[PDB]
Order: sequence, then structure tokens, then C-alpha cells
Amino acid sequence: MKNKAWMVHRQWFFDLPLPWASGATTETPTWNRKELLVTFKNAHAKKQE
Amino acid sequence: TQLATLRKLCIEGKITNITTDSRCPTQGEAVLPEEQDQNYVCKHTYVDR
Amino acid sequence: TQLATLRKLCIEGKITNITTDSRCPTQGEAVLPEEQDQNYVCKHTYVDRGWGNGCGLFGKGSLVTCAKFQCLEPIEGKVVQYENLKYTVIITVHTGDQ
Amino acid sequence: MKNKAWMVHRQWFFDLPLPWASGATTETPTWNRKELLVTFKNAHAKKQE
Amino acid sequence: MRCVGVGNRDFVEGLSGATWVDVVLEHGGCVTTMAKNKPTLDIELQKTEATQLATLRKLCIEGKITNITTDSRCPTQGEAVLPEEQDQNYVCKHTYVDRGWGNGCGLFGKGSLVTCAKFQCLEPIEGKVVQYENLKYTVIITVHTGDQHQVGNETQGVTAEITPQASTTEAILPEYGTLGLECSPRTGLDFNEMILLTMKNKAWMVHRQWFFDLPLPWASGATTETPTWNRKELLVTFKNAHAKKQEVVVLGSQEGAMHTALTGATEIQNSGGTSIFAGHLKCRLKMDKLELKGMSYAMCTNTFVLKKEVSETQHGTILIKVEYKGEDAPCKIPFSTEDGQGKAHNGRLITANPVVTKKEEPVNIEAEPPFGESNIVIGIGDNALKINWYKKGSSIGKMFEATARGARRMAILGDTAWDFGSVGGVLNSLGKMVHQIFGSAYTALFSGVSWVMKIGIGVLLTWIGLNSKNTSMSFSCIAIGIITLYLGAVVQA
Amino acid sequence: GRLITANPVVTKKEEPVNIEAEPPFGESNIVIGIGDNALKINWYKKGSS
Amino acid sequence: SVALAPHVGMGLDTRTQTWMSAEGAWRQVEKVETWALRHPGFTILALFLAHYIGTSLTQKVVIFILLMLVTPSMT
Amino acid sequence: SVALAPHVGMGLDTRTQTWMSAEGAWRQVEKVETWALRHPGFTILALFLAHYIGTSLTQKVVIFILLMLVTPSMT
Amino acid sequence: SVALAPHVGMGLDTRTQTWMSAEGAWRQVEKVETWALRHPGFTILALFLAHYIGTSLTQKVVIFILLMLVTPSMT
Amino acid sequence: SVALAPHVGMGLDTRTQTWMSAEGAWRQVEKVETWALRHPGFTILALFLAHYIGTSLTQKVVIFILLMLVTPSMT
Ligand SMILES: *[C@@H]1O[C@H](CO)[C@@H](O[C@@H]2O[C@H](CO)[C@@H](O[C@@H]3O[C@H](CO)[C@@H](O)[C@H](O)[C@@H]3O)[C@H](O)[C@H]2NC(C)=O)[C@H](O)[C@H]1NC(C)=O
Ligand SMILES: *[C@@H]1O[C@H](CO)[C@@H](O[C@@H]2O[C@H](CO)[C@@H](O[C@@H]3O[C@H](CO)[C@@H](O)[C@H](O)[C@@H]3O)[C@H](O)[C@H]2NC(C)=O)[C@H](O)[C@H]1NC(C)=O
Ligand SMILES: *[C@@H]1O[C@H](CO)[C@@H](O[C@@H]2O[C@H](CO)[C@@H](O)[C@H](O)[C@H]2NC(C)=O)[C@H](O)[C@H]1NC(C)=O
Ligand SMILES: *[C@@H]1O[C@H](CO)[C@@H](O[C@@H]2O[C@H](CO)[C@@H](O)[C@H](O)[C@H]2NC(C)=O)[C@H](O)[C@H]1NC(C)=O
Repeated sequence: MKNKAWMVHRQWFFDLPLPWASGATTETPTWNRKELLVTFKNAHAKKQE
Repeated sequence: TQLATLRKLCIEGKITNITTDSRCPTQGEAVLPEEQDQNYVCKHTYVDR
Repeated sequence: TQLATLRKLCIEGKITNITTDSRCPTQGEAVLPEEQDQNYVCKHTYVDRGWGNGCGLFGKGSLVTCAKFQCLEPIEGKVVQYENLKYTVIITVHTGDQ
Repeated sequence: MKNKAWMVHRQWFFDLPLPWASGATTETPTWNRKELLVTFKNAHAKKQE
Repeated sequence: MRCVGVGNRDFVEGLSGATWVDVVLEHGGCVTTMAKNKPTLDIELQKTEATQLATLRKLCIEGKITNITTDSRCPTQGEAVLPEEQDQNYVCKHTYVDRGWGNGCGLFGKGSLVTCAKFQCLEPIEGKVVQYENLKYTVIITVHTGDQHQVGNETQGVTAEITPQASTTEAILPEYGTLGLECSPRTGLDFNEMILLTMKNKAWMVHRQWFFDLPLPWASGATTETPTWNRKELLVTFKNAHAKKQEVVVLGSQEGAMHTALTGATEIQNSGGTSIFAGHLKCRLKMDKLELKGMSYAMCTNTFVLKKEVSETQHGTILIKVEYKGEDAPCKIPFSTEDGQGKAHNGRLITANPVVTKKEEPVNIEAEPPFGESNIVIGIGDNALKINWYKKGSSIGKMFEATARGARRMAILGDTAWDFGSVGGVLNSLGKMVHQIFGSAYTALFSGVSWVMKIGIGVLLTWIGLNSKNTSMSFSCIAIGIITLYLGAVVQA
Repeated sequence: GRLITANPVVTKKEEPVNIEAEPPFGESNIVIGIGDNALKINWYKKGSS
Repeated sequence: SVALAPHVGMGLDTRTQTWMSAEGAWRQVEKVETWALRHPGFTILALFLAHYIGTSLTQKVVIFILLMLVTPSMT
Repeated sequence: SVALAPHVGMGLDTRTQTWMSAEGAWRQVEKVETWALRHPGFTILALFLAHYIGTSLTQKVVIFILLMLVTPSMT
Repeated sequence: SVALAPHVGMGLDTRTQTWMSAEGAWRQVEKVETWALRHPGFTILALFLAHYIGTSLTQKVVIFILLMLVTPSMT
Repeated sequence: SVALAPHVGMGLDTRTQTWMSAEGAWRQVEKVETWALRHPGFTILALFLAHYIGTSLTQKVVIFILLMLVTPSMT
């Protein structure tokens, strides 16, 4: 990531919770599990943002 | 050398377009046309009308 | 009269546009770019891959399939709200009449 | 359904194990729980359709 | 070579008297036959056709109703009969309806009522049977040739077709001698009680009695011009709104309820002539007429080089692909295994005779090292590159995996799995006999018990076994319970 | 087992003489002629003694 | 799969005759009986279970009959 | 009606995976669980029956669990 | 912060929703559970430690639950 | 989020130090310490629980230390 690199155990590299993609660099990645990053907040009843 | 890329993650977001829809009580869950695209994420919540 | 649909549910379905990708055994899961569509049904299963399947590392890799889904003859369950009932009652008198 | 109607309990109808839609008389529905109507035979372990 | 990493592939190192080894090759996966001073034969079952089927009885799923008729009687007149009731195409039912002066009957009360309906089912599913004298069992075998296009190939081998007409057949390998298959297709998976259940475009295999107890109207299957349906009443219902009158309604199609009605059934592809898969047959291998490629070749005297890396096969074996750049004649590939800090010879060549063919074919060697750290030297001379592979695991892990494989194999074939390696006979036969004696009664006892219910009854029997003051009762109940749980965890594969 | 027929003999070559025999219960092979090409017939009788 | 859990026992009805009254009413017990006729061995198994547990007679009957009613229905 | 008595338990199979393995395997217990969730009162009834009959504890458990398994399946 | 000490349980709550409740409800629990399913090796040691420490099933259970809960959350 | 569950003990041993050994060696204990300094109330509850559950000295001290570690971490 950025200008730095790392080595992480493979089993631990899928269980860290973030959106992930096929890694085909096709310029339009359809991200699996988009819900995890974006967060909905519902105020006291009423609208939703 | 000669690496292979798989599971590129995403560590930021930019929610550009937002849409909403409502339905009267006891009238089923309100669908939104922008639901079946491969780039939209959302959940259903309950509001008092 | 004047019923409200509420939710409908289908009985017969049709499947089109089969797609499939696979990974080498230790690469992890496999994802197709069309999985996020609500019209696609997906399932993950483990398949043994090898040099006969064009993968350098032998073992069991994940597999996934997709399918467009458009149900036919959907049955719909409507509800009747109270403000549209049409109860009627017919009464007769014991007239002397043939 | 088809040409015959029926009367059913609310919870029972909400627990029929078939994929449902919203019923918002939309142009195209967005089916919940599609997986339950279609099976995926896995002949041995070679491939599945 | 015909199969690597399939998951159920299992070696058989049998050298009996007169060199015949009995393997019961199931359809799911192959077997590999490593033998001393013989070419290691790899055998997998291929498509098992069975053509020219006989219809037997067919039964329908969707029905249609036409030509409604109805008569009624005054309450005390008795039953009512329509002149068309005796037709086998008409469905009839008697119900009591209240009649009166509003219905043009002088006497008030409840009179009988009857309805009729012509019946012609649509999309009838037909259940055919296969008699033994048309089976098309075929077996494709391959030899562990040094060849680059052999690592996991599925379209290279020698086809040995073995019908019950020709019970025993021999297949001639092109330059390795010949193999003698002494099979026994008649004792394979039962094919006189199973009934193919081809409907729409998908086929199925079902039990004889179960197919004779499907609650749908059937026909004879005599390929007549028009069928004569038995037990039509069960597909159509007769709503009786209050007590005024009744009409008839069909129950639509049934293909969904049918597809649900058979889950444990195995599926079979059916295109034209049926090509059913998933059957298993036992066979005897006459390996006494084999030769090992060329045993009169010289050993190589030049270098080797790895075109592609080595890799495991989840069975403790390696596939080393080697290209021989040395211009000299085709030569036997020298091989030795160097153990950790030792010159000892451990491990063996599954290929058993790796030889280069044309100096340009990267012929590949397949072997297994000891479970420690190993060194695989591949050539003669000091400049002979050493492939080093570290195979994770221990011998006891191999023992446990073998125990699991053996138990799982017994869970399917029953008594037939008792003989899968050498012929033996001194002690194998007695074990087979005793296990068959117990297992026929066992499988005749629990026939028809589900997943969770078999698990539950097993655990109930175990709990009974842990609460009795009798050695016999305790041991019998606990053994039966544990066996039942293990069988339930594998049943409905 | 037992050859239920007394001792079958081919009276004339042109048209077959048909044998009858009763094999044992177990799966047993049956040969006829002599040599490599001798016709051999497999059978599997169902049942026990 | 929908045929399991048929709409029955729910209280929503009247004296008007409902859908498939006689057929649906006797369907379940006919299926249980035919499954029992298919596999008589489980009768021996259930008799053994009833005999070796219960420590009474009415209890023996209850476990035997109800257990025999379970398996064809859980099938 | 044919969905009852599914083809299962009959011994005719091998290691090749059969029709609808996972779905069909878990279907029956899922249906039983959802029926139980629909009607919790029968849990009280079965507890009363188990408590007032059995004259033991393991027997109480056996009648309770098996009885609770019956009714959603006989439904 | 370092996102190791979430601002939770301060008591100054109101009817209105917090910043993130639907996820912070189960975040830490899911971390513990994914840890436990990933590594079962610690379970054997935790069972031993709870078992050989003075054993009354109350004490054994509380020690086992705490010891199995603390290591994941506080690595 | 991802900030939780570092692979501190992942076991891929190396000779050179890791990304942040200096901070990560003490960050968890720092969190516990600052949580305790912020909130002294939990100490009384932990002492009470240990005293009224701990039959012996060692059981009491183990219960106290586990309770005083789990809650600040689970916060
Ligand atoms: C799903 O599968 C179907 C076939 O099973 C695919 O239909 C095919 O779609 C392509 C592109 O839409 C069609 O090609 C078209 O041909 C015309 C001929 O002039 C050309 O001018 C267009 O530019 C286009 O390339 C193709 O005919 C069609 N095949 C059929 C209908 O049999 C479909 O694309 C798959 N995907 C989806 C989302 O439906
Ligand atoms: C079952 O019901 C159908 C209608 O639901 C009946 O079909 C009707 O049959 C009659 C006699 O076969 C047809 O009348 C014919 O009309 C031609 C017109 O020229 C006349 O020349 C013939 O002599 C004959 O009378 C009628 O058209 C036909 N209606 C249809 C087909 O809609 C049928 O008779 C009933 N019974 C059976 C056993 O099918
Ligand atoms: C979703 O949001 C995008 C964000 O830009 C919107 O696209 C704009 O649409 C308006 C309306 O016609 C145009 O005037 C702008 O020029 C558009 N901007 C861009 C960058 O395209 C629009 O609301 C949505 N876009 C979709 C649905 O494709
Ligand atoms: C399985 O073996 C066959 C036979 O060798 C392979 O088919 C050959 O493919 C090569 C490709 O370079 C051709 O040059 C040959 O002419 C083919 N031989 C034939 C068709 O008889 C096949 O490719 C092998 N399978 C795999 C997956 O490689």
C-alpha cells in the first residue's frame, strides 16, 4: 500500500474486515461486501442519511 | 519477482450519488430502481408515517 | 374490492447467462464481477484443481456460479383493508306466495 | 394464483419458503432469497452447474 | 496420470500368487496400481451406458378436465349414477347434497350427487427399467508413460468395454503387453430393482417399491395409442361449496413437488441412449502379461533441468517435470532419494520406469519422499541438480487419513468394500463374511431413516448403553450407537 | 453345483443344442469349451441356502 | 419443499368446507402407514427401544406409538 | 402430496453426490424449527405432558423432545 | 483514537441514535468469534486451566469463559 | 474495524523486529491502564465479585485479575 509493503499470514489476510475485489485491474471493480465500509445512520425515526 | 495480484482491498470511499424511496405502512417494502446495479449498497429500515 | 398487492412470490423460475470462475487451491475464495446484482444467484463450492485444470498447485480451490433469474407466473398475495368491505344481506318475508 | 384465490394466515404467508418480491408494482422486481428455488448439482467434485 | 488430486484416488500395492489383485473401482474416482517390476497402471471408470430401455409403467403429473356431467336424486331415492361412469377415462365421486322444492324435488332432505370428468394427463413422466443384457460398462486405463501431456489428462487411454455378455476381457496396451480384466458386472450396483425416472429432460434412479408407491395415477406403459389411467381420483379434487353443489378442479402440474419428492435419489444424464454415471463394479487384474516400456535401455549420462516447479498432490506425492537437454539416445532416467543428513534410500518411483523419449519431451517423474525433509537427486554425475522438497506431516497422520478413507469406503460399498486390496483369502474372506452377515441385517433394519433421526437414534442407543449393568448390553448398545452416528455423518452423500 | 441336464451333446452342428444348468447361490462363472476362446458365462443367483 | 408445513391448525375458518378436506385429512396418516409397510424392520427397532426404556407399560406404549409415528414423518 | 415420503434412507447410492444434498438434508429440521417458532404454546403443552408422565428424567427428555418433533412433522 | 478503546458505556445516552450502533453492537463479539474459529489451539489450554484450578462448575465455567474471552479481545 | 485483531501472535517468527514492535509491545496494557485511571468504579465491583466467589486465595486473585483485564478490553 502506497510506498510501503508487508508480509502477512495468508489466513489472516482474508479475515480482516474490508471490502475486497477480484484484483483484475479492469478499471470497474465491483466490490464485494460494500456494506462493511459505508455506514447508515438513522436519526430518531424520520429520514435516513 | 514476477508477482501476481489478487484481492485488492479498498481503504476509502466516496459516496457520490444518493437516492431514497418510501412506502406507506402495510404496503410492502419500497423498492428503488437503483437496486440491481453492481455498484449500489443499501439496507431497508422502518419509518413511521 | 380495491386490493393492495403487498408482497408477491414466484413459483416457476428460469435461468440464463451462466458464468463461472475458479482459483488455485490456496488462493482463497473466487468472486465473479456480477455477484452483487440482485438478479444473480451465487454459491461457493470446493473443487479440486490441478495441472489438468491449468493450475500449478494441486489441491482444492473454491468455485462459484451465477445465474440471471426471472420468475414466471408469480403468485401475488393481496390484503383487504377494512374501508372497502361490501357485506350485503338479503332478507325475505314469509309471504304467502307460490 | 392462476385463476383461483385463497385465504391464508399472515405469519404463514410470511413464512412460505419461496422467493418473494416487494409488490410495489415496479417495472422489474428484485427477488429476495432466490437460492431456495434453484439447486446446484455438484457432480462428484469436477464441476457444478 | 489419468487422475491426480481427484481426492479419492488410492494406491493398491498388491502382488498375489499368479499376480492377480482385486480392486473394486467405484465411479467417483480412479485407482492407482503400483507393482514391483510392473508398469504402474492407472484405472478410472468411464461412462456406463445402458441402452434399449423398456418403459414398464408411466405416471402423469399434470392433468386436464373436460366434459362435466352431473345428475342428482331425491333424498330417499338412493344413489345416483351417470351412464358414463363405467368409462376408465372418467373420475367419479359421490357426495350428499340437500334437495328441495327449490331444486325441483318433491321430498325435502339430502340426496346423493355425483360428477364426472374426462381425464387426459399432460407431460407424463415415464419410469423405464434396464435389463442386464444391455449394459455398456467401459473402463479406460492408462500407463504412467513419461510424457508431458499426461499430468492430468482425461482424453488419453485405452478403452476396455465390458458388458455382462463378455464378462471378462483383456485390453492390449500399445507397447506394455496387455492387461486381463476378470470383472463381475452382474454383482455391481443393482440394476434390476432400480427404475430410471426420466422426466422433462432430467433422469433419476429410484427404488422399485418406492416407484410403485408414488401417489400419482399411472398407466401401463404398453406404448398403446391411448392410456387407461389407474387411480385418477388422487390428482383432482372436488370442492363442495357448502352443501349446494360441487364442481371439479385439477391440481395443475407437479414437477416441482416431484423434484422435491426425490432428494436422496442419484441423478443420471440421459441424452438419447442413456449414459448413466455413478455405478461401481469390482474387477480382477491379470497383470501377468505386462512389459515395462523398454527395460533394455541404458542409463543417462548428461544433465537435467526443471522446466516447471514441483508440487504436492494432497496424498504425499510429487510431480517433477524434467527436460533432458542431453542430445544422446533415449535413456532411462536415473533416480535416487537423499534423506536428511543421510545417503539412505527411502521412497519409491510411482512412475516406476521414467524414460526420455525424444530428447525434447519433458517427461515427468512422480514420487513420494519421506515425511521429513528430503533431497531428490535426479541424475548421474556431480553436476546433477537436486530437487529438494519438504513434505509436511508425519507417518501417523498418514495412518489416520488411511483409517478415514477405509471407513468412508466401507460406508458405501458395504461388504463389497471388504475386498479392495490383495486377494488374501486366508483372513480377508472370513472378515468379509462376518461383516456381510451383520450388515445385511443392519441395513435391512434402518432402511428409511433420515439424517437427523439416524443420528438421534444412534445417540439414544449410546445413552442406553452408558446406563446398564451388563457387559453385553453396554458394549452392544454403545458400539451400535457409535457406528450409527458415524454412518449418519456420511449417509446421504 | 449341478448340471441339471443329464449330459448335453451336439447332435448336429448347424443348429444349437441348448443346455440347462443350476449354478450355486454365490456369484459363479460358467465355462463351456476349452482353451483361451472357450465361451465363459458369468452369473449371479440371488438368495441363500 | 413447500408441501411441508401445510396450512392446517391455524385458526381461520368457518363451517364452509375447506380445500381438499377428506384427501388432505387422510393424506398424512396414509403416507405414514405406507412408509411403515415399506420398512417393517423399524417396527422391531421401535419395539426394542420401547421395551428397554420406560419402566412402565403406558409409557412403553407412548414411546412406541409416537416414535413409530415420527420416522415416516421426519423422512 | 408427493412431497411427503421423500426418497431417502433407501439403500441405493454411492459416493457421488446426490440430488439437492444440503438443501434437502436441512429442509425437514428447518421446517420443524419454523413451525415451532410460529406456535410456542405447544412447547408449554409438551412440557406439561413430559412433566406429568415418565417417572424419570431421561424418559422425560425423550418424550418431550420426540413429541415436540412429531407435531410440526405430522402437520 | 487507536480504535482500541471505543467511547462506549459513558451513560450519557439519549433517545436519538448513536454514531454507530448497528455495527458496534457486534463488532467486538465478532472479532472474538472469528478468532476462536480460526485458532482452536488456545481452547485446549483454557479448558485445562479452568479444569485443574479448584473446580466447582460455577468457578470452572466462569474461569473458562473469561480466559477464552480475554486473550482474543486483549491480544 | 480493521484496527482490531492485529496478528501479534501470528507466529511467523523473524529475526528482525516488526513494523511497530515498540508501541505494540505496550499499547494494550496502556489501554487497560488508562481505562483504569479514568474509571475507578469497576475495581470495587471486581473485588466484591472475587471475594464472594473465590473460595481460596488463588481463585480470588485469578478472578479479580481476569475481570479487571476483560472489561477494559471489551470496552
Ligand atoms: C446472456 O446470454 C445470451 C445468449 O445466451 C447473450 O445474448 C447475446 O448477446 C449479444 C450481445 O448483446 C448478442 O450479440 C449482438 O449481435 C448483434 C447482431 O448484429 C450485434 O449487432 C450486437 O452488437 C450484439 O453484439 C447476441 O446476438 C446474443 N445472442 C442471443 C440472443 O442468442 C447475452 O449477451 C448474455 N448476457 C446477458 C446479460 O443477457
Ligand atoms: C365435451 O364438451 C365439448 C365442448 O366443451 C363438446 O364439443 C362439442 O361437440 C359437438 C358434437 O361433437 C360439436 O357439434 C358439432 O358441430 C358441427 C358443426 O357443423 C356439426 O356438424 C356436428 O354434427 C356436431 O354436432 C360441437 O361443435 C363441439 N363444441 C366444441 C368443440 O366447442 C363435446 O361434444 C363434449 N363431449 C365429448 C365426448 O367430447
Ligand atoms: C448519480 O449522481 C451523479 C453525480 O454526478 C449524477 O450525474 C449528474 O447528473 C446531472 C443530471 O443530468 C448532470 O447535470 C450532471 O452533469 C451529472 N454529473 C456527472 C458527473 O455525470 C446523477 O444524478 C446520477 N448519475 C447516474 C445515475 O448515472
Ligand atoms: C491430452 O492429450 C492429448 C493427446 O496428446 C492432447 O492433445 C494434443 O494437444 C497438443 C497441443 O500442443 C497437439 O499438438 C496434439 O496434436 C494433440 N493430440 C491429439 C489431439 O491427439 C491434449 O492437449 C491433452 N490434454 C491437455 C489438457 O493438454
